[PDB]
Amino acid sequence: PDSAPGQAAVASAYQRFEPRAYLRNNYAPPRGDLCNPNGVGPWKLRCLAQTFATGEVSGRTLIDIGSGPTVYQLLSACSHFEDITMTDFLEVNRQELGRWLQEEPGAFNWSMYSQHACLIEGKGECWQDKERQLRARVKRVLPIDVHQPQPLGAGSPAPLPADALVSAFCLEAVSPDLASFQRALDHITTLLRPGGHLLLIGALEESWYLAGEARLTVVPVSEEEVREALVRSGYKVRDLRTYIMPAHLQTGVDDVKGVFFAWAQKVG
Amino acid sequence: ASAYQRFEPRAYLRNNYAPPRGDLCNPNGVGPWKLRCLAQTFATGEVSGRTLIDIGSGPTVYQLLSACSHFEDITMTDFLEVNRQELGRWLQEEPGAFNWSMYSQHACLIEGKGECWQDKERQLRARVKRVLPIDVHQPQPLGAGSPAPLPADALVSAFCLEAVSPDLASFQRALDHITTLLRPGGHLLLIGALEESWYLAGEARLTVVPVSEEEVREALVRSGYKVRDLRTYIMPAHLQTGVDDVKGVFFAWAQKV
Ligand SMILES: Nc1ncnc2c1ncn2[C@@H]1O[C@H](CSCC[C@H](N)C(=O)O)[C@@H](O)[C@H]1O
Ligand SMILES: Nc1ncnc2c1ncn2[C@@H]1O[C@H](CSCC[C@H](N)C(=O)O)[C@@H](O)[C@H]1O
Ligand SMILES: Nc1nc2ccc(Cl)cc2[nH]1
Ligand SMILES: Nc1nc2ccc(Cl)cc2[nH]1
Repeated sequence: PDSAPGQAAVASAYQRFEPRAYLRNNYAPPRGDLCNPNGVGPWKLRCLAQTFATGEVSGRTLIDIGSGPTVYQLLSACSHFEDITMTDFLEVNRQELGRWLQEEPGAFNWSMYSQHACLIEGKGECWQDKERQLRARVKRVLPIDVHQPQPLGAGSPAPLPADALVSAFCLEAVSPDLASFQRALDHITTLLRPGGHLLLIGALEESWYLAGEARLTVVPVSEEEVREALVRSGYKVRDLRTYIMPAHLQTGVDDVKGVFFAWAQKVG
Repeated sequence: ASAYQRFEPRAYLRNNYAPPRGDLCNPNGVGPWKLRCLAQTFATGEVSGRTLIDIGSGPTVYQLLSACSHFEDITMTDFLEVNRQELGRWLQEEPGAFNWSMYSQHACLIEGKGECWQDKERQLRARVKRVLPIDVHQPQPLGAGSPAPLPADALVSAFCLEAVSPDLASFQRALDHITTLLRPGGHLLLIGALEESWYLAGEARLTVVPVSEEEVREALVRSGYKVRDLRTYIMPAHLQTGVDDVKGVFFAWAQKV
């Protein structure tokens, strides 16, 4: 059928996306409490740490798809890639990342996340060093639209194809229905070299979340649907794990039932 | 001794626990070395019990970060009221407290139990039951009827004895005195400056007995300890800052026998 209408709806909804509210909702306590090892925060970081610790995900360039105003998803990644590209649809998010990159006081504080990352990586690294290296290795912050066949546009900056892709809470959050999800996945897959790796994190069975005034509509997806999409796009699924959201972390910022983590390798 | 009446806690913290000495990112610094010594010692599991006393805490708490998960009742002590107040400010999370969070973070890093630094500080604050005056020059350093559970299962002391003793003999006695607070078979973790003769604390200029590792070893033996461990950190040029003339730092793990 037609993809344009659904996309138009999504673009419109995101015009009201408030980064600060989003940050507060998902990365300040209770959800941003990294002290309880059973929490979603530590689980996400652990998934990323453990994956990179295999040494099997490495290369020169990495692209983060739909970064929004967050960097946690790159904390463990940055020691394995010399060149990192962050991306987002919204200017306001790219500016938010801009604040952090200039190490401004007005910037969101990720130090709890950096420290926890250092803690679990177990190399005795101090968090200031981890942050310094991430800031060094982020070579650009670019506009992206995953609904386009060329999500970064034509003749874009990013070194293509990338050795690896990271994406957290983007695809299912910007896709009206499963078919759109699949196409978005196909689009970003063109950015990844054959044999390259994708680390995908996302919400399970979620239909809405809040970003301030904006209450955005999300395609609820299951683990099996995520698996099948990955196979459909030419990936071998190396890892796919599920975190079930504890009642006490279900706070009304959304209706998320769980979180998935996928480590997939593009077939080459 | 009267020199200690001029001792400024803020200037002491600044001189010794703020950059460069207080930058914990470089693992070859004195800070990480000290924390590692304490962490490794407690990780053996051989230093345990219910009560522990920190001798001459001053306004610092780093020396207890790794200890606190092994002792449910902790007594901190200093000779100066201003230091006990400074401790109070951190223990009670009052305004103007010193920021020890980097040290807590690094202890969690080193201990490698995946513990968040806030839980660590929470536990330390919880287990420190009392902050008492003390004078290691007195045969009973805590006095007659102290609220501290005696005898303790374990002792910690860092940069106190050598810093309050005019000479080697005073050092030995101070050590004898504090040893009377320790239950036989108990443990002492002693940290100190090597070959230091002075250090500054704001307007205060303190005199230190310069001691060597062998002199430290011999004193412990004379006080009736079996030295389980004695290590030395040689002070790098870049940490020689004009606040003192320390040449190295020693760490001793001794068991009263
Ligand atoms: N068409 C599109 N293509 C790519 N990203 C889009 C998009 N439309 C919206 N987005 C971005 O989708 C993001 C989802 S929020 C996820 C933020 C972050 N990656 C996390 O891990 O918390 C928003 O930042 C939003 O700006
Ligand atoms: N007679 C005495 N008995 C016990 N402590 C004394 C003392 N005279 C001075 N002190 C204390 O000795 C401390 C030395 S500074 C050491 C502080 C801390 N333990 C550290 O690891 O940094 C000072 O706080 C000082 O008040
Ligand atoms: N959209 C979205 N971002 C999120 C970040 C964390 C969690 Cl638990 C759920 C989320 N859902
Ligand atoms: N009292 C005292 N604390 C110190 C911490 C570090 C060094 Cl190098 C010397 C010290 N001397």
